[PDB]
Amino acid sequence: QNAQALNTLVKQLSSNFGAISSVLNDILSRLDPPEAEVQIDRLITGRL
Amino acid sequence: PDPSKPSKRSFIEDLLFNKVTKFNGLTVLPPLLTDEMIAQYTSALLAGTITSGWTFGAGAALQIPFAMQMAY
Amino acid sequence: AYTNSFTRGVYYPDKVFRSSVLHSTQDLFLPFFSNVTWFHAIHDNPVLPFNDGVYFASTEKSNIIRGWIFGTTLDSKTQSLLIVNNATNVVIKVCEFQFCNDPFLGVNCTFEYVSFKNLREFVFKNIDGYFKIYSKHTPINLVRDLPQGFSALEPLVDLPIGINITRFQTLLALHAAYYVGYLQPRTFLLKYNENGTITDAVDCALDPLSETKCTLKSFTVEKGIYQTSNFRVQPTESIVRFPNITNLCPFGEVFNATRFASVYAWNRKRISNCVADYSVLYNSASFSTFKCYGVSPTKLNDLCFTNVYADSFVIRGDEVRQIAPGQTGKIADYNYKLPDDFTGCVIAWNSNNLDSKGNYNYLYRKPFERDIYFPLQSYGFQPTNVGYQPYRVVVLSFELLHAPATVCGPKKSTNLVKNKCVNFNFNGLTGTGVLTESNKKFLPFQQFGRDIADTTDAVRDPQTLEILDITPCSFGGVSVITPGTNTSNQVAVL
Amino acid sequence: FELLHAPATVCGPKKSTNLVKNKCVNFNFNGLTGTGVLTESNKKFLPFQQFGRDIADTTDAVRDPQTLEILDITPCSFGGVSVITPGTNTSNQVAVL
Ligand SMILES: *[C@@H]1O[C@H](CO)[C@@H](O)[C@H](O)[C@H]1NC(C)=O
Ligand SMILES: *[C@@H]1O[C@H](CO)[C@@H](O)[C@H](O)[C@H]1NC(C)=O
Repeated sequence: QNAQALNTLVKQLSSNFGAISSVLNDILSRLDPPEAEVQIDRLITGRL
Repeated sequence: PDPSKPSKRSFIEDLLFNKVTKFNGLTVLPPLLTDEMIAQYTSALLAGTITSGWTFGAGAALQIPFAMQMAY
Repeated sequence: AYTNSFTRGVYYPDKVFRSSVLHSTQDLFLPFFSNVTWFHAIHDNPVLPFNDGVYFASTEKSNIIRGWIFGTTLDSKTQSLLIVNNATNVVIKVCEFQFCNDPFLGVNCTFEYVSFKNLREFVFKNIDGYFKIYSKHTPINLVRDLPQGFSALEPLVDLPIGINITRFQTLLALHAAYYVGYLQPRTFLLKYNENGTITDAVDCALDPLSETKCTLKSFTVEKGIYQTSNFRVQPTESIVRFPNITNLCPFGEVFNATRFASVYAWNRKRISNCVADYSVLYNSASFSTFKCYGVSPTKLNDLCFTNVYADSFVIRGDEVRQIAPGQTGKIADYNYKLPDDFTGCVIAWNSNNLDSKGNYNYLYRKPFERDIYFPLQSYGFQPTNVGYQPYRVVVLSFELLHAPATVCGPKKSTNLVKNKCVNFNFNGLTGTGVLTESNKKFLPFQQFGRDIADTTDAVRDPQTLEILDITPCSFGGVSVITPGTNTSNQVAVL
Repeated sequence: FELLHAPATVCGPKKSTNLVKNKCVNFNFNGLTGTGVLTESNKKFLPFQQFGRDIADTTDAVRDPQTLEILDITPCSFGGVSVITPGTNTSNQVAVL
C-alpha cells in the first residue's frame, strides 16, 4: 500500500492539469513570465 | 537467537525476513530501532519468558524450572 | 580595517503596527555578525560601491560627518543625491553637482528640500527609483568601535529621485569613524514587545540554531531534532549543446517571395537542417503583426524544433484576426484552418504597395487542409481600398515534440563536462544534474529517455551521438540536533 | 498609483463625516473599509505608521487621518444561534441560545 501510494504520487508529476506541459522547465523555456505564470499555477494547483 | 549469524536472529525470524519484501523530493527515513535492536528486544522478552515466566513482567526476573513454569 | 556588525542594522520594515508577536519578514537587512568596513577620521572619505544597498553607521563627539553623495560618477555628469546637515538645517538636493576632486566641508535639479557620545545609524536602499532612508540616533559611551546591542530604525524619508546609484561618498567637516555594510535579502524573525518596539532579532542564514528559531517562529527552542531545511548541491557552470550546423534557414525565401499563393491553395514550405534566427523577424518593423500562440517570440532563439513549416498565402486585411487557434468564421472555417492546439506564430504585413494594382489573382473558398453556384470567390485588390487591402501572411508552425531537432536557433554550444553537477541545455531542454557515461542503448531514432515522473532520464548528445545519464545532484533533509536553549546555544547538524 | 498602506497624500473628492465612537459603524479610512466598533486605544503607533494589523492581516487599529489619534477596531458582537426544541410532534414552542 505504501509503495502504491508513492508510485501514484510520482506518476502525478507527468500530468498536465490543464497546462501546456507537465514539465516545468518546458513551460519556463518557452513562455515569458506573464504567460508562464498562468501555466505554472495550473501545475501548482494540481501538484499541491 | 542464532550466534552464527551477522545479526543474532532466530531461525524462524530469518524465515519471516526472507518472505516480506526518487529524485522528486521523496525520501525515506530509517527507523530508530534497527532490525538488530528489535532482535535484541525479542530475545530479551523470550529469554525472560522461558527462564522466569511472568515474574520479569511484574518486577524482577525470578528463575523457575521450566517444567514448573508450565505447571503454573 | 573591519569590524563586527553584530545584531545592528535591523529596521521597522513597514508602516504596520504589531505587538507581543514573533513576526517574520524578508527585506534588504545587514546580515548578522558579518564584517563592515571601518573608516577613520583622525590625524578618509573614499568612494564606496552601493551594490544592492547600504547600512551606514557613524560615531560622533563633534558632528564631523555631515553628509552623503550618491550617484554613478559624482562629477556633474549625472544626477547625484546630496544630503547635508549644517548646524540646525538639513538640506537635500538632487542636482548635477560639480563636486570637488576630494569633497569636504570646512569648519538640471529635480528636487530640493531644506529643514564617542552619539551613534547615528542609517539604511540606504534604492528600489524602483525610490531612495528609502531609515535611521536611529542613540547615546553611546564608547570610542573604539561600534557598540554591541539591538535597537531598530524607523523609516524617515522616501525620495522619488529615479537616480541609478552604484557608488556613494561621505562628507566630513574639517577644522569620527564610520562604517559601511552591504545589505542582503536575508529573512528575519523579529520580537515585537508590548509597546510594539522590536526588542530582539534572529537572522535566518546566520547558523543552524538561527535556522531552527526561524523554522519554529520562536526565540526559545526545546530539546530535540528539527528539520530546518533541505540541503541541495548547486551546479557549477552551464552546458549548452546543439548540432554543430552552420547553414542558415531560408526565411527570406518565404517573407520576401516574388509572389504569395492564394488562400484556397496555400503553400507549405519545409524548413529543416538549418540555424533559425528569429530575432530578425521579431525585431523587423515591417510586420503589421507578430502574434505567438505557441511560445513567446523571444524564447525562439534558445528553443529548437524537429521541423518548422511556413504556410504562405494572401488574405484580406480584416481577415487577419481569423488566423488563430480557437477562431471561427468564413476564412477560419472554409479555406484556412489551424489546430486549436496550434503551436507557433502568425506573422503578417500589408502588400498594398506590391500586390494591389485591380489584382484579381487571389482566390479564396480539417487543420492544414488544402481544398484545391460556386463556393469559389476572389478579390480585386486596389491601392485605394486598410481592412480591404491585401495582406501577406506567413504562419510558422513549430513541432516541439521531443525528437531529434533539425531547426535550432543562433546559440553557440559549450564543451560538455562529465561527473560534475551542471546546468544543462540539450536542444532547448533544460535542467540541473550530473551528466555521466551510460550503458543505455537508445535506438537510432530515440533522442531523449524518460523516467516515471516524465522527467528526463538520459539524453543523446546532439553533436556526438553518445548517451548520457542524468542523475540529480546529491540532496536531503537537514536536521538540527539541539539541547534546550535554557541549557545551550551549541547544535549539531544531520 | 501607490496603494501601499501608509499615510495617503492623494485622496479624491469625497466629503468626510463626523466620527462616532463605541458604536457599530461602517467605516472608511483613506479608502480602507470595514465594519466594527471604533474605540479609544492605548496603542502607540510610531509617527510613520498609519494602520495596524492582526494575525489574519485584517485591520487591528487605525490612525484617524484628520486628528492623529489611534482607534481600535473590534468587530461588533456575534455568535451562533441555536434553537432548543422538544420535537414538533411534542410542541411548536422553542427557545433560542
Ligand atoms: C571577516 O574578516 C576576517 C579577517 O579580519 C576573516 O577571517 C573572516 O573570515 C571574515 N568573515 C566574513 C564573513 O567575511
Ligand atoms: C514599554 O514602555 C514603558 C514606558 O511607557 C516601559 O515601562 C516598558 O518597560 C516598555 N516595555 C514594554 C512593556 O514593552
